[PDB]
Amino acid sequence: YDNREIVMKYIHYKLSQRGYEWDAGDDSEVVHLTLRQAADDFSRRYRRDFAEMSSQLHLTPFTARGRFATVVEELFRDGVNWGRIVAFFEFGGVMCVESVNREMSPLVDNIALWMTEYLNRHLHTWIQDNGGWDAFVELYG
Ligand SMILES: CC1(C)CCC(CN2CCN(c3ccc(C(=O)NS(=O)(=O)c4ccc(NCC5CCOCC5)c([N+](=O)[O-])c4)c(Oc4cnc5[nH]ccc5c4)c3)CC2)=C(c2ccc(Cl)cc2)C1
Repeated sequence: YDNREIVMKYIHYKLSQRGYEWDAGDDSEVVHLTLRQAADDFSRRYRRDFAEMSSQLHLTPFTARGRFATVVEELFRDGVNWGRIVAFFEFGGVMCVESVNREMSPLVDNIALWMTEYLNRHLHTWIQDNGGWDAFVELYG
């Protein structure tokens, strides 16, 4: 599977669903559909967390990378599982929405890059060794 495509299709779905434009996301698919529905379910179960995160990020172009790294380290500090990976995608979405809300749309390209590099380097071994995206689809698809 393709981590860049998974990130691109997720961020495009989340932003387009809420009326936000991301030019670079303008457009195997059972993975995208499964992640979409898992993420939407996560968002519904933890709306209060979705709301507190959006209201406190306080992004600027120079602090965006540090805010992303700080949250993602805390998310995986106790270990990785599929639910924390889904939460990682939803947090990336929140970062992208808040970037546009604060007139920093170019930051969406950076956030998508950071998310991809994170799957490619930090989370890669865990995802592969726990069955890859195919296991994720079999468990939650
Ligand atoms: C600084 C911070 C670190 C502070 C903390 C927080 C917020 N926290 C993050 C961690 N969190 C977690 C973590 C793990 C799990 C879990 O059970 N893990 S699990 O057992 O592996 C699994 C279990 C079920 C499914 N799927 C169900 C299917 C049912 C049928 O429909 C399809 C889906 C999956 N799965 O992967 O799909 C995997 C979980 O519970 C659930 C429950 N329901 C879920 N539905 C989808 C995912 C999911 C997880 C919730 C709780 C909220 C921060 C925060 C804030 C805002 C944003 Cl925006 C983000 C983060 C920041």
